[PDB]
Amino acid sequence: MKLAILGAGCYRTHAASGITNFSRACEVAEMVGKPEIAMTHSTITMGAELKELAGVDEVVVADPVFDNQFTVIDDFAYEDVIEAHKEDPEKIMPQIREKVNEVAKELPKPPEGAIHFTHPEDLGFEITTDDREAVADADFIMTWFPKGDMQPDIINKFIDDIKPGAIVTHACTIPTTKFYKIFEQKHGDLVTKPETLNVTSYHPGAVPEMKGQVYIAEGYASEDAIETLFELGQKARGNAYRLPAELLGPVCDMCSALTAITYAGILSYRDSVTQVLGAPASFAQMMAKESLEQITALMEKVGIDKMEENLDPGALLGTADSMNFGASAEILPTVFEILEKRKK
Amino acid sequence: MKLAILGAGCYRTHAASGITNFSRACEVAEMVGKPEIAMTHSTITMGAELKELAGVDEVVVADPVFDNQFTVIDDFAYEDVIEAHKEDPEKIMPQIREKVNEVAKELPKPPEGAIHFTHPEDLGFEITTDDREAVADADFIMTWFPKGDMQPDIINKFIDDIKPGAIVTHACTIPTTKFYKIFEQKHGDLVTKPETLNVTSYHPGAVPEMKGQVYIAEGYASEDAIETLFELGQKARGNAYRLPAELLGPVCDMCSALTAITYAGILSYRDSVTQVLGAPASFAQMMAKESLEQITALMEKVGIDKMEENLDPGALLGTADSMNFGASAEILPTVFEILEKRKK
Ligand SMILES: C=Nc1ccc2ccccc2c1
Ligand SMILES: C=Nc1ccc2ccccc2c1
Repeated sequence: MKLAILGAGCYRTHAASGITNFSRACEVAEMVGKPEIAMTHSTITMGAELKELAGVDEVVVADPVFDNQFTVIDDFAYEDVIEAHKEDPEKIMPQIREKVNEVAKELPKPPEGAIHFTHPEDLGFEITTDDREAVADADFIMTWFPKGDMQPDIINKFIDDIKPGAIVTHACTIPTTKFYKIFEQKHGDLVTKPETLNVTSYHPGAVPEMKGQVYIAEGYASEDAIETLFELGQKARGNAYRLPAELLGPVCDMCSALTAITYAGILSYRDSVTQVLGAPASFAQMMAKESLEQITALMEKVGIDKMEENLDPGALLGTADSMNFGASAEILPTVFEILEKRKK
Repeated sequence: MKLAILGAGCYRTHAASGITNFSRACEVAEMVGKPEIAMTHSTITMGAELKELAGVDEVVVADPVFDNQFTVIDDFAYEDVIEAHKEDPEKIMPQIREKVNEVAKELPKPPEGAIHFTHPEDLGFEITTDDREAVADADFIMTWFPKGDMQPDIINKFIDDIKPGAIVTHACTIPTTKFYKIFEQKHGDLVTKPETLNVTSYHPGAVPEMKGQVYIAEGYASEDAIETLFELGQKARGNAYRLPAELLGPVCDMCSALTAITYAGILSYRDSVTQVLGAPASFAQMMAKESLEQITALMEKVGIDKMEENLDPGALLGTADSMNFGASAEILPTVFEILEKRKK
């Protein structure tokens, strides 16, 4: 099958963040015996994995940067990188960071400049500057575009060239519904039928060269298209997660912490009620819904910064202690210490 | 101020639960050099507190049980109970429970029979069988009635005898909204003016003889009445919490566990965001609202029992770990262990 990668990515913000490495990229370099994979990033890593682990035959990358200032940094041997990532990546990440930052001081931002350590040509990818050319006959279009208002402008060029029923994906840079609405603008066209498109995500939830994982939004694509993507993603990325589009943000953005805490709570609370009190799941859910909705309404009513002045965190200490059994016993003692520090 | 306690309570369910003791009652009994307080329960404990610690000299208790089988168990000395609660209450609670269970086997339920260990008369309360008599001229009416359809029937018998502006409270046996709707039925009465009533809660969120705490619902009483009840409650019960009526249930009922976990989550998340990313509280709130609303809607959508088939608990491990800093570091490691156990 034909995969069109639209957007190669730039390394500058990964380096500037100060906290990323190539753990995943190094990992798959070893898996396939190809050291140059070790220093791929972004969409080039994910393309390497789909070609070399999932068996996707043809891969094109389209980016205007190729014909502009596409810089490959050849300072670091692939093998020294692969090496340091066995023991400790922080032996080598600082200098890589340092070098990228110096080059990024003067280099224009994408699509005028981009920083890479392995050229996608060395990986056996077709490279192109024409989006429209890249998407003709693609079954799987992986978009990786800048955040904000340029995406509709970028997409509207090649949307008519998109093969009917193709899988079309986005990453961290746009929410699914906003990505969908761009295709939805054109629903009614009989010649290519964009209503037949399977719109979803291939969102890494982290820089792809660092963590082997992908997140696949459900709600727009057909079930078949989701299963296929999930299968490819499981083989390519190692860990795949399919989930409602409406939960992609809550799961992947800064609020992931709150979504984790709350979901752990719900599951633990549910199990304590069904296993220990022996009530039906519905009784748990009816209690949980009122509890979730009301704490949420409080926050909205008074402001997240003013909740304590309205609900003393200590209020929960002398009531929740009697729910400290079953699966809730795993989390409640940690919650009591927190509530304890914050009580009036 | 005249306090009218309506309903003395029965010990049977406290004993039968196997997990209550007299720690609070013993503590006040010691505070005031009055051993008989040690084995009070329910409303008698709270009226003893109000009188001995909060200066409420005038206390009437009304309950039809007084003319029925009001049964006082004299098998246990107060001084031994007080003794046992200093180090370990379980050295005396089992025999107390055994005796209560025995007597309860045959004794009819309230208001036909009730089990106490100290008669409210021994604490210098007026005792009566006439609710109408008790509420006449009362400033604070504390109701303590059976769960369900009888409360309206009980209330309508004396609602016209209620001093305008009086503070009227309920505890665990009825939601604030339903309590308030009873009085709302009589709105527009020219002489009794029930619209002036200050309706709220005096809810111990536990059996009051065990725990020194009270939860006071806001939304239906004046600011002044809440303030007054709060000050009285703090003196009498030791800990007082005033909160929106809409949170009474989430805080005090079986979902208290989930409200605790979520609230701790929201607070930790907020701090990790504001103290370590430097963003306004509104930026954290926006994120928090989407996350809470969407996890809640997934639960309602697929069922609490089927959440894991739609969102792999493991999905959160590869994203939320980026947020494991600041206050969220206090709770996240525990949450990671739980989600790890539960992943697909
Ligand atoms: C494209 N940048 C990123 C980098 C790290 C991330 C970590 C969690 C979620 C989105 C992210 C986006
Ligand atoms: C009247 N019974 C109870 C006893 C314990 C409780 C604990 C928490 C909430 C309500 C409760 C009601």
